[PDB]
Amino acid sequence: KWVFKGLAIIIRHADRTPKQKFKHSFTSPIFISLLKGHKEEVVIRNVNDLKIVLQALRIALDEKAGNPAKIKVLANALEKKLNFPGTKIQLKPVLNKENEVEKVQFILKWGGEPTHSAKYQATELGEQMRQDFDLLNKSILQNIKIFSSSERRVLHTAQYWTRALFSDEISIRKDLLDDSNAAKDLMDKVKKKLKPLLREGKEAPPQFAWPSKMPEPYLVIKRVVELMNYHKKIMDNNFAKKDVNSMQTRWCTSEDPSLFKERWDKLFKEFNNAEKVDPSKISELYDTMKYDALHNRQFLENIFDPGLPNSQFDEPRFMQLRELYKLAKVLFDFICPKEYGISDAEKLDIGLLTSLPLAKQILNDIGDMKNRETPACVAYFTKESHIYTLLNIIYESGIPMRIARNALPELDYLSQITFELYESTDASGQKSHSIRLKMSPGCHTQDPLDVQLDDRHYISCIPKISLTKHLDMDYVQQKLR
Ligand SMILES: [Zn+2]
Repeated sequence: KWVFKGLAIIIRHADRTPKQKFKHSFTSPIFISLLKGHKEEVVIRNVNDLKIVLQALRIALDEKAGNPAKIKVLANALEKKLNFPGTKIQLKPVLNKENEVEKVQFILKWGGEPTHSAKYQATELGEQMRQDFDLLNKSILQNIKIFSSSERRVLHTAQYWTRALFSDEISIRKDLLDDSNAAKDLMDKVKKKLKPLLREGKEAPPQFAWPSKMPEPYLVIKRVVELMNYHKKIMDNNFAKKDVNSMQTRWCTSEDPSLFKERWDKLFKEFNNAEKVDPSKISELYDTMKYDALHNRQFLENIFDPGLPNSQFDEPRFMQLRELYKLAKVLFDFICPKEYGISDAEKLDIGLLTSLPLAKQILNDIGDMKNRETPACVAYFTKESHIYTLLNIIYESGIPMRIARNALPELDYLSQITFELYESTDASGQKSHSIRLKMSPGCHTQDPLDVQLDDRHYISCIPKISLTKHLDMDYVQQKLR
């Protein structure tokens, strides 16, 4: 009994590669010479300079006086990832009592780029929106307005979505879609509140987005470490016995078995002591699990295959792995939502400091759509943080909800929040108009180890679900402001 009139949709960026960093210190003169005489931190991101550094590793490897083992991994890492935007080196010198550089800290950082699957996710979404729009009212395509944050991965999703939907049509708005240092500090302080939750014997007293079936967070964290120590030994055994270069026929993003080993070697180090697991590193583990389960399932299966008794993770042999996945999901679903505030006031305070501008703009867009007889649509592409915080504003506004905050699925890549505007169709004029809120968790799956994947390593987007029913326009604007 309602005719569509407009949509304000906020969309999260598409799939991206995990951020990764290798750290070690060297004292050999060849390593010190790379500083070019500088006695402070030096950052190298020019591809020309990265090639120069790369050659140094080949020369340093010729001489085993230094640590050749670290040179071997670093050289491959540098050459594979120096071709990627965002790959960088940080050189932190260490000065002795005579202001002489005796050793330099070599930090190689890379990752965080949108995967080759990102274009497909955004492209599919843009086409669907064009399809849906061309069926409701073709004039809406004539009234599309797109914004994006400054981050490359966000604009990347915005660009491909806009191309698929159809002079930069995307208008970068830092004030609305970009992060603020004040709020990120608050999220960090909330992060400091998360450390005790996993330690000692807390029993998630409030909802804390925690499954009732699961034991204490300190018991769950303890079991995960046991599984990690289990699989790392399986990995080592499989490295020692099997041909690792033949465990997967396809490698994307310039990855190879060595870089794969490095990701997990770091994670295994961070997940070898339950009483030391850092809550911020729980989110790190889960992100790597999604990536490999999407882009490196073949290698993942064989490198963690516990062997035969004597093409899928569905075996009692692979039971230790599925439980590890389930336990990681639980911990990720109990930490990440709470990084944006644990208490309603914190969830609210973080909610406003981050998404106060975006919330105002959405109301204005709906105001425009109502006053303008022509339906329209406005899309905002933002990072993951704004989605949670804006969602917090929605819940903390007291608006009647159709779905509980805890019951909401993970806000994965291409997660969407919609403010669909309609008209109240009756037999009397002057329709009262109505607003309906819907959400989509994006390209997310509940069974990463059972989903059938293509060579493109891509997951379809979950359809939107209604957070509310058709609610009075003026009423929805008053609750928010
Ligand atoms: Zn891939």
